[PDB]
Amino acid sequence: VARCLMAEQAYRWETNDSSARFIKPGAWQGTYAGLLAGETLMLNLAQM
Amino acid sequence: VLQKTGLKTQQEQTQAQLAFLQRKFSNQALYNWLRGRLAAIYFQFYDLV
Amino acid sequence: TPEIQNLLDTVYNGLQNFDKNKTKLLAAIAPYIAATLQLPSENVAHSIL
Amino acid sequence: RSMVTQLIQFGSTLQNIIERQDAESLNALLQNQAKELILTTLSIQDKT
Repeated sequence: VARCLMAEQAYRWETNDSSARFIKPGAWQGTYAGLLAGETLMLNLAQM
Repeated sequence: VLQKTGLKTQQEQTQAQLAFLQRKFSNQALYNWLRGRLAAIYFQFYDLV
Repeated sequence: TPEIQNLLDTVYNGLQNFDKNKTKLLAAIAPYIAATLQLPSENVAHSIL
Repeated sequence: RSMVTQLIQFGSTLQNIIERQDAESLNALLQNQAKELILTTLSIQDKT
């Protein structure tokens, strides 16, 4: 998650939009032992 | 009489197995949640591809 | 209830990043409804909505 | 992207481990119930 936020800052500095965010919380679900985070992060990297 | 109390022991054992299959971690609700979440992510990723 | 609240949280994170004029709202919410109401099909979740 | 696919490998391994331990616990439960049942059938044979 830290490295994906690094990439999001790189996107926010390449093109000029500070308000535009892509990484949303809720990818980790502790009540189900955190299964399926890779899907959410891969989808969100695809959106970026 | 011993046959009857043996059958009641079998019934209580069946109740124990059913409570185990409900209260264990990977139960049916887990797979329902996974299939829903994975289906939504899969459809959106299909559109991007 | 915390279970219906879990439904709310899952649909909230799920249908986050939505636009109305991109696609139908019902088809977007249909997988989470099909999973949380444990429905087998997606046209059934369309039907009940 | 390399980090995310590493994470999704961990997710697959964790899914397999969870299903495997649930199968093992179910097996041990079946064995203990068989032990109780064989005690009852021994008492019935004595009465015979």
